[PDB]
Amino acid sequence: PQRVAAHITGTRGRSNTKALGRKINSWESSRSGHSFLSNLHLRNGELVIHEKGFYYIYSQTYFRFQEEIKENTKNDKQMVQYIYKYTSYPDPILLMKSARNSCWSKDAEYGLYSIYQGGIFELKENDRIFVSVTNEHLIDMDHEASFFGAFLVG
Amino acid sequence: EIVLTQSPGTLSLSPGERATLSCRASQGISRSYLAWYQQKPGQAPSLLIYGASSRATGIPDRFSGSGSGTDFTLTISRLEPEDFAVYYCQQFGSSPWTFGQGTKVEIKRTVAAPSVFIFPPSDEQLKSGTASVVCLLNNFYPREAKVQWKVDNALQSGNSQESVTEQDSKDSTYSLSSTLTLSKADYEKHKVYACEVTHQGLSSPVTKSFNRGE
Amino acid sequence: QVQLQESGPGLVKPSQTLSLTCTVSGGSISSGDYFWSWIRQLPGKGLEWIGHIHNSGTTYYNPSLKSRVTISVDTSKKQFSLRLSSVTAADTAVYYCARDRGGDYYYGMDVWGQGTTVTVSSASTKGPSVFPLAPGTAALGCLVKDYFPEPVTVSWNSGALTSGVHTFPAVLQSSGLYSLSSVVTVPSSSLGTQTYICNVNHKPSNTKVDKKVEP
Amino acid sequence: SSPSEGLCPPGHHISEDGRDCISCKYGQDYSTHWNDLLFCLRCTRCDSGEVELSPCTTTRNTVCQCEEGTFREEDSPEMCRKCRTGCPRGMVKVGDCTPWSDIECVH
Repeated sequence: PQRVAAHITGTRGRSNTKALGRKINSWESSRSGHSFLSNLHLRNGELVIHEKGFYYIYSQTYFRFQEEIKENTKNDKQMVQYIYKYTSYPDPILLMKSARNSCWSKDAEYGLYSIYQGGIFELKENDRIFVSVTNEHLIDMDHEASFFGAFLVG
Repeated sequence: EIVLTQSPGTLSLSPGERATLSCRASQGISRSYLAWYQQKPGQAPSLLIYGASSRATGIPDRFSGSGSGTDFTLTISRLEPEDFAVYYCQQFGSSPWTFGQGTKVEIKRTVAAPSVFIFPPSDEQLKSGTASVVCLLNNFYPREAKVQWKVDNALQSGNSQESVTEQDSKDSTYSLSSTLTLSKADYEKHKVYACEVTHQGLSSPVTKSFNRGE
Repeated sequence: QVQLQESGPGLVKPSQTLSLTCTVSGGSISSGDYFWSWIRQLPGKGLEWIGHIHNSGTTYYNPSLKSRVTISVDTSKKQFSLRLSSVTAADTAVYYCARDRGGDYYYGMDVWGQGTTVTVSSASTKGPSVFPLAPGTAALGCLVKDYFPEPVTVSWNSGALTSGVHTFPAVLQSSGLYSLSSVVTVPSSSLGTQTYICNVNHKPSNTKVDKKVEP
Repeated sequence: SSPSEGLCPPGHHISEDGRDCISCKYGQDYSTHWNDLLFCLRCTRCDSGEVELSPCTTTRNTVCQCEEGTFREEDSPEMCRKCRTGCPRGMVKVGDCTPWSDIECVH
């Protein structure tokens, strides 16, 4: 209960049965998608840091799509997820990045590309951290499919 | 937000000819979640097609819907003159539910010239404040028209503002409305007021004037 | 059959709270089905979906409208109401209420109200001044002038004459109030028989006045 | 209503203090079997290339089915896959294309 952790998710429900990319800011709160915040707060999709320390930050971001051949389209897709942090400095700082390309075969009908990445970084008080993607319109936000988290690792 | 993009902005087509309206979503979306609306001038929209490709109750078979993923198409086959409204797609995909800018179908007719008219600022209007000379242009065809006002044989600037209708859903035709605003004090001096109407559906500019109730 | 009435003030004051209400005739809201809904339309361009509500009182809002928005039902009172907040210029627009068949099999709005045009200012509502414009086939029609806010209706011989009527979109004068003309064209050999009264109405100001147009 | 065995029924869901039943928002979340959930389970909205076959109520989740001409197999429940049109040579077709199966060609 006196613990520093957080795992916020894609709103939009659940399945069947100077900074590159664009920031994801449609993440939201209280255990229903099964999110939570705990000694951290939110600020337009940026987690804000109370306790200065080492934090294992992570996010998965799912890319789902179908595709066609068109008159003026190159089909190559660069799916990159960025995890930046805003510090006391004017311009954001990229912390981690993970990328993938789509298949090339003109025979592709669809694309399923989920991207997990994470790692510990030392953050200070009031450091703000956010996820950021390319091909945003391709990101599926079913709530298990894409999320964003961090914890303190004392 | 999911963005719909209707192509094109406007279409001109004579009756009988065939109309293809496009609606393309920034992300692919169900199909159950795409609907089409028609909005006749000065009306609330009304539901044409629901579920990418279902006709709402009452809609004539002339209308059709197709598509999936990101590319959706509405097709009006053999145009009636009624069918010349504005057409919107909306997506209940995710959320805000959104609409496309809209595609405006405009009728194609056959040049008809305007029946020009001119109204003297009624006595009652004058009795307090100002004087309004109102020039009408009737059932025409096409979009363009020019309107000049002449006072003691001098051209005007700024002292007027006009308004057009949309094409008639029964007919096919526009109608303009230029008004002349100048005080019932500055009005009492000058003697001859003229409304000049230049049109491509005319041989030469037809004028309508009056001599302050003489 | 099932019909909807846009009840509510045509005026609201900069950063005061706008409000409207929708009424339901023939069949009732209650019935675990549809979503009762508010759509606005932003000066001659895109419609914007505001939010909807269910008969169980649960809502849904367009995020970007960063809750200024609230909306509610009363089945005992047969009406649902929207209320913006804190409004400005970017809130001036016609506001339709409408019934969407949530998935009670369509998805889409089968029933609309006619929608009231709301203007946001601290302005003072003015009543319209009516002066007739006096007259083959002739042209006659009255000039409705100097009002505010912008919703004005004008018919002829109270709905009995609709033939050849051309009521032209209102022009926002440099004064700040609006003008608007309303011509008719009739057989020139009728300037004497079953002749012509135009009835200008203006709800925001309580105006409802007729006027006879004659030689 | 009030609890019944420490359970709230479908459509409803329990409170923090553990004492009261609260009711899932309509076409937003749900609960179908009797529960002790502090939160209602969120509603599905048909991913693309599917059709909504029934709306998400309060005691049933929305139902999605593959588009017409696409199928959904047990081991590929993530994208609806296009039904084949032809069979190979020396192979003959018995069993049309359904929402849950490809076409079925034999020899």
